[PDB]
Amino acid sequence: LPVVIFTTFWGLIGIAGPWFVPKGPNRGVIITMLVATAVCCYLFWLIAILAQLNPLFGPQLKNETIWYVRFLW
Amino acid sequence: TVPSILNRMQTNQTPPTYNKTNKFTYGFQNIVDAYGIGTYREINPAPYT
Amino acid sequence: PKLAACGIVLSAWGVIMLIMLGIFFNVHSAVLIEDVPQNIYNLYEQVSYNCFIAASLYLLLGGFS
Repeated sequence: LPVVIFTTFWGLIGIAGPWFVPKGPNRGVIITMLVATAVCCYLFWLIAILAQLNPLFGPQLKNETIWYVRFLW
Repeated sequence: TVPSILNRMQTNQTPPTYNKTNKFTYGFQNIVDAYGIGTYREINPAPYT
Repeated sequence: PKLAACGIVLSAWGVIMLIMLGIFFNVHSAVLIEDVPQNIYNLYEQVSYNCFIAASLYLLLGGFS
């Protein structure tokens, strides 16, 4: 499962993100840039892998695309 | 040789607002201020923007 | 001046975009099955032969500009 893998690989930035930051005058902005990139991008992935988890439909395929990827997958 | 001196006042006039700004975070700063410039010591949305 | 300047950035995109179209048709990709009227793989490479000779034709427009 990548859900228990990507919860810490996007959890490195945002938890170990503010732990290693230089002491310059851009500390309050780069930490805000690193944390909000970890919040927005990971939740964007989170609400996309949950939509396909436990589905309800199936891909309605064209007739030439019924027998084609049997040789390809 | 006479010095210029700097006296601090204590009025109730509304102070202007100022933002520390690089070359990077300038475009995101004046895209917030195009609608309305914030009050004195308001929470600035531009780092989150 | 500008018609000479707009042609190089179109050709520089014309060599990048059409080469990757040539490699994506050489690998016989499953997403591109709308453009095909082991035998079907040879039609895919034919379009990759088609793309590449137009990707190289944009290099001539770069030297002309």
